[PDB]
Amino acid sequence: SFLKEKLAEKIAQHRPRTTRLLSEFGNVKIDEVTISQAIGGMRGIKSLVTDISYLDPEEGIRFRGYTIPEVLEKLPKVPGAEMPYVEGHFYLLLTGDVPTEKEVKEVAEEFKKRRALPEYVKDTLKAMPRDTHPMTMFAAGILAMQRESKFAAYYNAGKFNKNTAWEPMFEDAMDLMARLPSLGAYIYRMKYKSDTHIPSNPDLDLGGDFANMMGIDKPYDDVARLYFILHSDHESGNVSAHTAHLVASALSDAYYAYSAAMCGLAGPLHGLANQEVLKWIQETIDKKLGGKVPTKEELKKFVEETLSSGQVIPGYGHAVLRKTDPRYVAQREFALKHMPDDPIFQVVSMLYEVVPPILSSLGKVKDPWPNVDAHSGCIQWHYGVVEYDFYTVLFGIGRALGVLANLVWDRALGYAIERPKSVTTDMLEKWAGI
Amino acid sequence: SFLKEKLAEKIAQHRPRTTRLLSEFGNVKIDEVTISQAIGGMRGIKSLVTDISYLDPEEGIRFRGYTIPEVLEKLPKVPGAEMPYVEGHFYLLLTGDVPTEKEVKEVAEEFKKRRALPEYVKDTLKAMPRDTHPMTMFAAGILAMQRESKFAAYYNAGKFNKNTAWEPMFEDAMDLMARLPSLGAYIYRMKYKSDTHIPSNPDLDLGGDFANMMGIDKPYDDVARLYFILHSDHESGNVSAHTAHLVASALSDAYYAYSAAMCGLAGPLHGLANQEVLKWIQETIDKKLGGKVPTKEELKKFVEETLSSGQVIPGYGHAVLRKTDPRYVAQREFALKHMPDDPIFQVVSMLYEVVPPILSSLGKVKDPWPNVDAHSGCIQWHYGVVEYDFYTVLFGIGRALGVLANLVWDRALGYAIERPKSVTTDMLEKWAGIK
Amino acid sequence: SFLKEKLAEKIAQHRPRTTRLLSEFGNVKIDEVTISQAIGGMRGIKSLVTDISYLDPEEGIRFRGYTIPEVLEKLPKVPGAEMPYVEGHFYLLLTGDVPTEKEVKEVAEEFKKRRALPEYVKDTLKAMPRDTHPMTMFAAGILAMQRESKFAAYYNAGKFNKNTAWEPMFEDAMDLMARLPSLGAYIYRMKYKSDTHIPSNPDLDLGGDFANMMGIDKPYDDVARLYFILHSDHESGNVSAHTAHLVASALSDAYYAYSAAMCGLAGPLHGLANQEVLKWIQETIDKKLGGKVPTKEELKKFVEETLSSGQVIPGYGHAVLRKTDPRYVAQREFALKHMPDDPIFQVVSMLYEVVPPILSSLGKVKDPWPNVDAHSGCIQWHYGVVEYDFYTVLFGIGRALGVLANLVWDRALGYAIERPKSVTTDMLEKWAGI
Amino acid sequence: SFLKEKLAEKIAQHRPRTTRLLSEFGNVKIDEVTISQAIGGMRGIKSLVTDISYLDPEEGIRFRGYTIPEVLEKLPKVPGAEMPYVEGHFYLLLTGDVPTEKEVKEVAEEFKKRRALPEYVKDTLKAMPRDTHPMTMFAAGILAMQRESKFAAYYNAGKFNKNTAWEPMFEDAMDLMARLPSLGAYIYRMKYKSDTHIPSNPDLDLGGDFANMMGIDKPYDDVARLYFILHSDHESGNVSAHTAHLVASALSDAYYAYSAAMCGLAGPLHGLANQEVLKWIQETIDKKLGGKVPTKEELKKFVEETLSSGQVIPGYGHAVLRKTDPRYVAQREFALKHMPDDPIFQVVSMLYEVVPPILSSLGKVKDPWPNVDAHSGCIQWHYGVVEYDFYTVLFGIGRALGVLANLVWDRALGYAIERPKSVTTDMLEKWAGI
Repeated sequence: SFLKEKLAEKIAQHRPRTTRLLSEFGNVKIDEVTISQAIGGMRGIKSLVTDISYLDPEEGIRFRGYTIPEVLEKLPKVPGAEMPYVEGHFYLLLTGDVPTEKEVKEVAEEFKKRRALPEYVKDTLKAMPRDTHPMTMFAAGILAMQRESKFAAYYNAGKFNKNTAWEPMFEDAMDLMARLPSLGAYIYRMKYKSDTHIPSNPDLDLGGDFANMMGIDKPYDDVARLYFILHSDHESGNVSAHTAHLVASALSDAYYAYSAAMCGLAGPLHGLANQEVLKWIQETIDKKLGGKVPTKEELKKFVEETLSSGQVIPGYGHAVLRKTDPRYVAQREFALKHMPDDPIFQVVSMLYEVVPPILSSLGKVKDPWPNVDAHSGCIQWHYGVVEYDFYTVLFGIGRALGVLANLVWDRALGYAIERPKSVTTDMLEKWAGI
Repeated sequence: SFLKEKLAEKIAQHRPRTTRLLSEFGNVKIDEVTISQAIGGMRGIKSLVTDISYLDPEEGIRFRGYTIPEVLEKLPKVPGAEMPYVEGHFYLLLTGDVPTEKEVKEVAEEFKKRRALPEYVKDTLKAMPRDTHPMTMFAAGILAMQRESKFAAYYNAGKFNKNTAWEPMFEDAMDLMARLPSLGAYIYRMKYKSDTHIPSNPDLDLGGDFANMMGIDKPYDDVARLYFILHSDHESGNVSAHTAHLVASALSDAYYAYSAAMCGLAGPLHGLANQEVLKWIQETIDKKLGGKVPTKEELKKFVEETLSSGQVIPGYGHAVLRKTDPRYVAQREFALKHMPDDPIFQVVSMLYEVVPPILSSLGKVKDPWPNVDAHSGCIQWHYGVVEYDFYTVLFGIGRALGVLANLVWDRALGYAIERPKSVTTDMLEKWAGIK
Repeated sequence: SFLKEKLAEKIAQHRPRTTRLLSEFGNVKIDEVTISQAIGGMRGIKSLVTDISYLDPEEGIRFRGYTIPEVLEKLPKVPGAEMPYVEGHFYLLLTGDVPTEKEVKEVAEEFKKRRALPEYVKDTLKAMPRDTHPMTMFAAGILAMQRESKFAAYYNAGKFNKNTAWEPMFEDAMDLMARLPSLGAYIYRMKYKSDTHIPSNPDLDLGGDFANMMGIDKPYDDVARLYFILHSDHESGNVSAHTAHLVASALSDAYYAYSAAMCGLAGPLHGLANQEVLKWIQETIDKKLGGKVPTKEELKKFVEETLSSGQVIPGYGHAVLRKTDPRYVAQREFALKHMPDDPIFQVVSMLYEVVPPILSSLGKVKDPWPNVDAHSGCIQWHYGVVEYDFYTVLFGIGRALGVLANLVWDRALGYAIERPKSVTTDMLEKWAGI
Repeated sequence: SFLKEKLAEKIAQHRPRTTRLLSEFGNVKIDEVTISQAIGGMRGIKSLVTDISYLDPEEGIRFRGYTIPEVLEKLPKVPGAEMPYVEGHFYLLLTGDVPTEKEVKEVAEEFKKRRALPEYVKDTLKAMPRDTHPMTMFAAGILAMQRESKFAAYYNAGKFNKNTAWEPMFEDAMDLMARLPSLGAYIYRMKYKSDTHIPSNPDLDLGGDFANMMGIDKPYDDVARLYFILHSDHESGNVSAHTAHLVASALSDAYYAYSAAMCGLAGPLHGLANQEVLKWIQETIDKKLGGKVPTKEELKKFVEETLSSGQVIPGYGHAVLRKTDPRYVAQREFALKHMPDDPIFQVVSMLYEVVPPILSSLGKVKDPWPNVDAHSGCIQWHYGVVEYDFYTVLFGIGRALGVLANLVWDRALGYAIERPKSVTTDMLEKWAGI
């Protein structure tokens, strides 16, 4: 395919740069580790390499060098719609190049051929109790499809070649990515919409087909296209991306790797913020603000009182972000265009003005600003995706774009098994001088 | 005494030390990071803290301060058997104390009441195609039981408290550990023994009951006790244990964390060496040494041929170990005792002598010495576990002892979400000074 | 001593006989084929070889040289029961030796460890519609278990060897024979006893444990033991035994072979005469005799009127037998002892007196005597096995004793693929002169 | 225009022929039986009658009087395609007439109506472990559908009439024939193509719809159409057809009968040679000829070394053919047209030149010529059917065309239960004079 040939070019161009870094510059120091960081989840340690995306603490995320506004402007749109083909974003993440219309359409045609869900995935999901969390189902679905792994067949057949290993990884990535929105939709329908299902429409693009199978009309197609691209990657040190990278580093295939990643993304400190903001807003409109959009003043003192209590404002702060999330800003522009009179949005917006001043002064949070999780839910809710637990599956679908692109490159560049060294508490006391 | 009270005691003693390290000695440097290490999978970077086990490059694994000989010496033994209660090593990894007889039997009895598998686990495994890899089934079994997570229930009901979060994690760790041998045995029977199942026997310890459910006579009960204890932990930095830790650090429960771990352990660079060594040894006895135990001399030269011909000796070398793996030694001791005449073992025994000198002379492999995987298979094979892919599942059962003990402690000490920083190739080049 | 080594010795003795017959007397003629016989199902043609049993037209079946009375006399009995260990008859068919008590106890021990039904067999039976006929369920259960075939794995792994092939076959025969009663019982329970199952008792013999699992008290254990022994074999030329031989002659394993055999045994001209007889007797009692035992003379006229109005007496006549079936006589001895006052048995008994005189007089029926099917039903009904369709499944369980012994020997003696030649009607018309 | 009415005409004018042979010429001798034949699987004994096809040792197979060039030439062709309607071939096997366009279309309409696979067949095949061999699955699928048997229901309801019985048998044959390619395809998808399914195209003929559901592009539709016709029958004496005839003879319905047939076709001595040839060629190319299309002389000496070493050349003998299989020749013509330069075909093509002279030179094999199995594999492989075990299922689909047409005729002519006589080894020894 044109995509695969383009990728093989980029790989041949990139490889000598990595080889040279190891050959001539291997011993150059880039960071230190303190006791604090060792106890505190490797916080800040520059110890991972990816070219898929880079998370500036100030400017936010860039995808292959591009800002979010650049991505959304440059990528070919789906004919009729506001937003890019998600396929074209995948193209970008894999190659580094913005695809032409022709190039995106090629990827779109190939996703259509790979989109069908194995019947045994449905069988497995029906055998798991219907009351299982949808992220458990989503991770199980991915894992069961490890049976189809081309990377795994290639290894087990003794065909492993370090120059070539990326190739079956790419095929697995294409297979898995094409299917993840059908898996997610199947889980949504089976749990929440009376277990009635809408057939994949073989003429729609990934995002459009996802909206179709979920059973949500236009413009949910664009909501999803936007959503998937914005969640696509946040460099490789976040828990889900890292988990995939780690597991993949042992030459586990992408089904094992992305299943594992979703076990991490299900974690309350990673995947749950979207819905916890939405809930706290809703619960705030209910109890505090008399059931309507308040005034800037009334809101002002609600936040001030919340903070002095000892309580926190959800969807604000981040472990790496220090300014306004540009993923937040794009969600905001979609809302402003499409649901300006939604009560929940209005509260979201006014939180935008009020909450930052009040805690850059308090100065207690390091990132006194909104992450994307402050804006995602109100848009989902608006279109009737009310099933909070499910929001993380949407994240799961989105994040596969970057993560699976990352696993192809990990393999392209022959990155080694990730295996840091442990130390004991006693050893830490030794170094500290106790 | 009661395991959970004993653990609370240890948690209350341990917590001040961690606090003091962060409060007064935060910024003490313990290591550096180079370009080579960022590219090379964090190799050698000291950036993980666990007290369960510690891997010494020269001396090997120590569990809670103890070497393997000490562990096998001090842990109370199953009446009528060679090896310790697997339950007593769990007690050790959790508490730091060698259990008395009272204490181990309390764990043994508590596991007995937590052994039975949810029936939907069997339903789920049957719905997965039967030609699914055993490790895929093993990870899925674990994952489906996240429906039962007490930690998840605790969190989702709003009860998360930093001081007490370890308690539901403990309950899940006890629930899961108790079941993993039955889940593995289910998978072994369903795939490889015509799908007939031998019920759990509640008068048997974990390891005895494992051999029972697998359908294998004595001394496979001890083979299993020893294997699981040997494979129980290898500090936190190995891929499987690290994956559990990473995932749970986002406050994902143990079912999510341990399923993710087995996704990593299924990897060829992590979980396959046992069966690759064995296949190699069998393929060598056949097509290279005339279906026979060779002479020390012929093997000496066969090895030299293989290396120079551009290949590797499997089950030799390690990322962290730099001398003989004492897990290998404990396996060798078992084999010398119980199968001295087994032809495969003889080659394994002979390789022990021949290979380290040759590898060392070449000065290529930093660990010219064997790891456990060099030894585990001839033992499994001997007793009739011929199903190579299932060896990794034996590994998964064992490795849960330390990983789950570690997750309890991660939550006890409130260890933060693991979130290192990525950098790009362009950034490395900048720092390399080549603009 | 141990069965397999005894079988091995027997095989070593029999081989040179076979080898000599072929090297030296290959061209000796032993029969002809006529147009009548080509059209009429190879009737009477001497074209099969087996030593397990031999059907004598006048004297009936002999098992390994023994009559039925001799078999039931010499075979060791189950301690405290009337009838032999079914395991002991198996030993006899495999080896040609009456086993000692010690030798039968070794086969019984081995059957206890081979008895368990694979869980997927009952998954498959539940997926099949519950309204499926029990012989379809029976053949399917056997066929599913060909996944476990040691002979098939032996072949597939490239280990086929003229000399040793019988060894995997023996292993498969032991595995299958051990399970067949259990498969039968499961079908009985799942279809006709409300789908509640009674577990195997591991201290019971094949026969006793079959009755246990079926849910039927003593003496149905001896009913079974005797039933299975009487149905164990009828030379190799009957449809079911011949089907298994034919199929296995292509080196298909015993599961394929015995499943196909049950496809033949299900046929109305092979497997149904038991139930057809019983239904006929029960209709006869109710309508034609006012629900009451007739007199010898009342029945003699009923028989005559039935015959002379273009109907047959079911359970009399055979394709090969020409005298009273000794298997019928054995059922009768059991019924006389255990249920003499049974009305249905009283009609069966009188029919034995009255019918043969009348059939021989008319001189139309070449075997004016009963076969076993005239008698089996009234015993089964007496003990509450009323589910007519199931009776064939009992036949299947028993016939496997001789058929699986026969397959073991077929491969021991390297019997070639069975492949006769076909002709057309045109060619018969040419043979005949037109 | 109705097949059933035409078949009733053909049965009415055939029945007196059969009657007369029995009435007047029953005693004419057509063959002998020797010790060697009785021991050696009825080898060569003329003991079976069928009119569907006849295997001349020198001409090879004729279908209803016609040669393969004649069938392929005269049967109406599917529009747009190269090959005849498979449905047209079934019409020929049933009636003996080559169908008009109107006639074949009628049959194509009837299969379109009867083609749908029962959902419980899928249920059953899912509950059977996915690692079961596809032929075990194929045989189970057929077996499970005896639930639907018209013939069985007609018998069970007491309607059996020896003049009329061919009629529900025909209905079962049409039903089952229409469905077998959908069963095969389902098995192929669920085992080998990730358990995703391509729906039946109701506008396609049998062969075209098979290729559709398999997921293989034109021209595999013609490959299949040709494959199925070529494999359609090989008279009644081959193991699979014989097994079906035998079981059916006991008035077992076609589902029981064709299930049992596929148990025999699964056998290594009957169903595997396609696989076994193709593998041997592949292995030879790799191991023995350094991975290249060899010269005529390189291969000749390879054959000579293989043959003198006592190892055999697969796909070049037969128990009945004594000359080149015309089935082989039609495969060769197709490949000549459609895949000239295929390396595996090149080797097949050169083998056809080289092997026969060498083979007759030593004069040990009775048939020093190819059978169809020497050619089928390179064609399936060319088109991406690489799953060797599945090739026998293709065989099973094909062979049903002849076997089921035969079972209809068996019942039309009221052919009797097949039940030859067994003898013992002792009895062979007496006759020999030992």
